[PDB]
Amino acid sequence: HMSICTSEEWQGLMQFTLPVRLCKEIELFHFDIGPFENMWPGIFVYMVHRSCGTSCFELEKLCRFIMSVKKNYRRVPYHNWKHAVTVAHCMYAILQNNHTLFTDLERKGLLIACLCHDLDHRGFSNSYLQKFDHPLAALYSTSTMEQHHFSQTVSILQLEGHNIFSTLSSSEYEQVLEIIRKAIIATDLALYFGNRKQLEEMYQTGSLNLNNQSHRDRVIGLMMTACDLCSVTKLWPVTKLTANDIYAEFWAEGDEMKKLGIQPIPMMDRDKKDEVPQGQLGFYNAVAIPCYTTLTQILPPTEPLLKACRDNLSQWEKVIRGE
Ligand SMILES: CC(C)(CO)n1c(=O)[nH]c2c3cccnc3n(-c3ccccc3)c(=O)c21
Ligand SMILES: [Mg+2]
Ligand SMILES: [Zn+2]
Repeated sequence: HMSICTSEEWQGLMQFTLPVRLCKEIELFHFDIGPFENMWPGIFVYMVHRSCGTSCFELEKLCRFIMSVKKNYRRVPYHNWKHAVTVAHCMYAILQNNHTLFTDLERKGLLIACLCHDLDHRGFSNSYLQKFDHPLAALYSTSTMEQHHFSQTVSILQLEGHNIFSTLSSSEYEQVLEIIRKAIIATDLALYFGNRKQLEEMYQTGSLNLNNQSHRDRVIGLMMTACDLCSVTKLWPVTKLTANDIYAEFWAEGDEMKKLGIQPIPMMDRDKKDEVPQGQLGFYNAVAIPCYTTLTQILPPTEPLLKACRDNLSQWEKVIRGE
């Protein structure tokens, strides 16, 4: 079952007007949604209307969908409503800078998938649920949470007056639900490493073709990872604060493992905070930097994401050195 938004919630969203000061700021990659909480659902409406159109979705149905997605996001330290809008904004920025490379159906599907990619996240990783035999792990063997996030997306759409894709043709509706499915599954970090390695091989050899559906799905998959990790592409104080939020969620998972007598990995151990800057260095070198490097190679206008990630790596390197 899903939590439904109140009549006052979507009615207020329909009446929302985005300030002219922000419409110029929202187009840039390094944009931080953080200081505009009350404007987050309205920011998404504006983003949808600028990427797709003012009549792509019925304004009533769209406002109902957004506010109901918000209510189904848990009050965890990182994988919350704030994360969803940050991921959706990064997708908007990528789509805006490479608009014609993607179809109308893909732009609509990817912005919706981004807002729904971590729906009903309980604050626990896939390895935790699989190790401690959580009901979700029995229902989904691999990409546990990601398979659950897609199921919750379908459920929100199945609600009365929430089906934003009902006006699409049967074949297009089937296509948008498959774009969303593959995009949400791609946010499982375990799948990223193999996906980036294949794309690097396809790019280097010059065999990468955007007309090829298998290559298209791989590119979209990398875009999903790049959006999911975009907190590493913000200004250093924003990046620094977001790191505290994800570690509060990692440490809480470790605290749960400790209650069962199992010692977590240093990254999930709050008694091992000193190892966080070195752990961050490893994450940028092996995960973040290669992601944005490959993304820049395939989609050159995404270059500012790699630059901002490199700037934050240099900042973590200054922490280790003592500077
Ligand atoms: C990008 C972020 C949040 C920056 O603070 N970050 C980090 O520093 N370490 C990690 C991190 C470390 C280990 C595993 N996953 C991580 N993810 C993650 C979590 C869920 C789904 C996909 C990726 C991050 O976003 C992240
Ligand atoms: Mg996720
Ligand atoms: Zn995420």
